[PDB]
Amino acid sequence: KGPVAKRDVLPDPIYNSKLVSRLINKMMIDGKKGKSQTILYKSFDIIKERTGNDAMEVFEQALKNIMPVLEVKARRVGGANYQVPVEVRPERRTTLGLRWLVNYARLRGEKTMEERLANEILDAANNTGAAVKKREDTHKMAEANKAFA
Amino acid sequence: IESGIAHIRSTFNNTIVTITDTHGNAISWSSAGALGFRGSRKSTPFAAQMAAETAAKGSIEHGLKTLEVTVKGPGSGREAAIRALQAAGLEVTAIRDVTPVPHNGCRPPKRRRV
RNA sequence: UGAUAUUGAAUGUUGGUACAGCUUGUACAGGAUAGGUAGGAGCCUUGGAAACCGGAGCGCCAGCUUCGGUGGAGGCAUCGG
RNA sequence: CGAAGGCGACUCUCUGGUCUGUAACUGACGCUGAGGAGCGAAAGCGUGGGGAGCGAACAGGAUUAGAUACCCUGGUAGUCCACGCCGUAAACGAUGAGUGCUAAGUGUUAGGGGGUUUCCGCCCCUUAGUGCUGCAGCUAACGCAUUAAGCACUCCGCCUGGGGAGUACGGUCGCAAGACUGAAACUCAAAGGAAUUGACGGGGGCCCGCACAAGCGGUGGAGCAUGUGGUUUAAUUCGAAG
RNA sequence: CCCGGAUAGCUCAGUCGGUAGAGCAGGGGAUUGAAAAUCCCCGUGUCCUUGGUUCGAUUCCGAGUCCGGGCACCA
Repeated sequence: KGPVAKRDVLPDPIYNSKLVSRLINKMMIDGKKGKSQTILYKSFDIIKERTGNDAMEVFEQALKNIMPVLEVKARRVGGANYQVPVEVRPERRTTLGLRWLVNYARLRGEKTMEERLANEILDAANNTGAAVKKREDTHKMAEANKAFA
Repeated sequence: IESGIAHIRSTFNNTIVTITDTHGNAISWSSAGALGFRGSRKSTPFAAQMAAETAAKGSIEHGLKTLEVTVKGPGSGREAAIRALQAAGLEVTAIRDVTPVPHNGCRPPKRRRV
């Protein structure tokens, strides 16, 4: 065994980033890039419009209200159900934020995910949001289980 | 007031910390169940980290600065009060490991698997 | 078992009043920390103000309160919000 | 250190044996020993004393399908003392007591003798228990090896396949509990001894696979296709069954 | 005659005028080769009703049920 990393593709046509294409690899139902890309670029045009800002500065500032600090791993001794505080790697802040974005985005419920994802980011930019408490409750799981390390 | 000593008892369950007078008169005390470590979390070094600070807050209420720490019992909190109470701005002067050592005493109870 | 006290002599002690002293009074808005009624545009300082420091204490922990020590002639009220 | 069971605070009183040093003495006075005698942890017994911990029985709370158990907080007798009795245990070195003899090496407890040295010390010789690794030989193998299970000898006990059984009966002994002496009818062809290769372990150590964790997507709901079940019929052809 | 209990589903607390608080339960979360017991999260409440003081006031008086502890009338 040992550590094994995987590869990733750099560019973006619009919002010329690296992490945005990782979100393009998210919500890829059944092997559809452009069908998710059609959802994506129509959303950020609203995000640029509905809030009069550049959508990049809206995007990662919303991520900072999603990117957690502590995971929780476990420990079974009998039936005690112990937990372990885990420092979140700078790898995992990029990854687990996307899961807590897109899962709660498609689960809210509006017309299209052009509208679900756009208002979700404003619910994390202005951090009053349903998926933001998913970050917060893990800290509540971390604050109780802090005593172990 | 100005001076006092600090008793700490760190058993296998509890980390009981009292701040008393030099000539044995109590001022403030707390432990893990005083904070709310309800289960068998009471023996963790994080518990004695939290419990020593709360008792030290009552010392700031009475303004005493000098301490004299006597550790009593086998556990894990004998390092934590050194880490806590020195960081609490209080003067830790002497550290004793006063466990009450019996010579022969009375006979202990049975081993747990007999 | 208690009152009476044959039965006083003190010492403390905690309640009660007879007394008095003497603290507390924002929901926000707000300059803020606005109980109400009456008088009311005034008071106050070398018989010490603005400001600084210390103490007691309170705080709906913001700040208020009072006292002491410095200081140097200044504050505060209606009005206004 | 005591013969064994056993005895660890301290001091005193009283008392047993042990080992060295020789040589003064005795002149074989010795060894072992059936019955007999006395000792013999812990439990238990009878009478009072004392009962802080601890703690069978029991009680309670959990645990669990059950918990008359392990855990849990209490908790009676007990343990403790004087005195009397029971006289058993893996009362073990699983090795009956004594006498001599048979390579070493090595510590360690108490001595003694010497070699330079007051020394401290080092070295060597030497009695006595005390442990370990070791030759010959003994051993069925593990092991045992100057502390023998080596080679010899004197004495005492014990065994003759396993279960039935340390039971029944008979007797002694005891305050009782039960101890000691101690069978038989019956029944199996074997029960055990060390050793080896294995397989297993809610035993350990290393280490691996989508095994697990970290993810994605489904099966179990819904219709429908299909496959065996069962059931159903004239027969629902037979086979495959973690 | 006095004193005791009127809230969240329930058991219960709780201010000197400005508001919803624990425990158990409900709902889910993770945890765990499963299981409770734990560990978090929101939940849901005209603080009994009616008037009054007042700027409105569980808050707090003006007006009353029903359960327990008693002194004591009862021809």
